[PDB]
Amino acid sequence: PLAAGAVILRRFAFNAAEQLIRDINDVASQSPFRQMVTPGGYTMSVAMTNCGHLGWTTHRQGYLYSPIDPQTNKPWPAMPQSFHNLCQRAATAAGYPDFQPDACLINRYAPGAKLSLHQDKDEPDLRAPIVSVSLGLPAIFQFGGLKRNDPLKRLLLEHGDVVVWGGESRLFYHGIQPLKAGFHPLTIDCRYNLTFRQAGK
Ligand SMILES: O=C(O)c1cc(O)c2c(c1)C(=O)c1cccc(O)c1C2=O
Ligand SMILES: [Mn+2]
Repeated sequence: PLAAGAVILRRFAFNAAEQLIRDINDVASQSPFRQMVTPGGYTMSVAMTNCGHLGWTTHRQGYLYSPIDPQTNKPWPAMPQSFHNLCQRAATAAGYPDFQPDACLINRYAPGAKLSLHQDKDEPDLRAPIVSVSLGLPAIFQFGGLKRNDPLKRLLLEHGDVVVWGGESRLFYHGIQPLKAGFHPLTIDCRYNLTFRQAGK
């Protein structure tokens, strides 16, 4: 395997993509995309929003999952059907039939935007996989191992690609390299990524 515990499903979301993007726009109409500030004080180049019961966000100089969007003071929008159903099909195919995400982080990349190498290890149950769905322009995804200094590997993620990151891979350090400019007929000039998480207890 390229990554222990990971299941790559290329073009799995290709047919669903137009609906998924419509639903991204619907979510963003309620909880807008925003570029969050890191604890180090830097404005992220990736713009974000969330849907589901919980949303990943900065709050009081840390990160956490919150039921309320701090920008609107309202709940994050409910998980769209298209999101829920796509995630469940992917997770089930990959051997995680009980995966029940309560958070979906929606990342938007303009040309040049990047995501610095990091782990997601603050979720209560690290046995639950993350399901990652790529839409629009292609991006180079980098991933290493459980330690920051483990060797990095790189994989192009293209429109409609889904990866279910389970087992050990769930805790790999990962990031996205600066997005190359281009054109995609459904997203125009950007990439979106959905990451479904079980963030609740
Ligand atoms: O493409 C993106 O914007 C994007 C951003 C993320 O933060 C993650 C991913 C993609 C993953 O695919 C992923 C893989 C394995 C474990 C994880 O925690 C993550 C994520 O957190
Ligand atoms: Mn992450």
